Amino acid sequence: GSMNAPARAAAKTAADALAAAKKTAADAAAAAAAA
Repeated sequence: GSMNAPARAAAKTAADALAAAKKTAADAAAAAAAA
């Protein structure tokens, strides 16, 4: 059980919200290259 199944679904919402900010973090790099 390398990946935790219960935790995956539970913390999913937290990861979802953080993916919003992580998007901009990656975007700052990507948009600085592909411009």
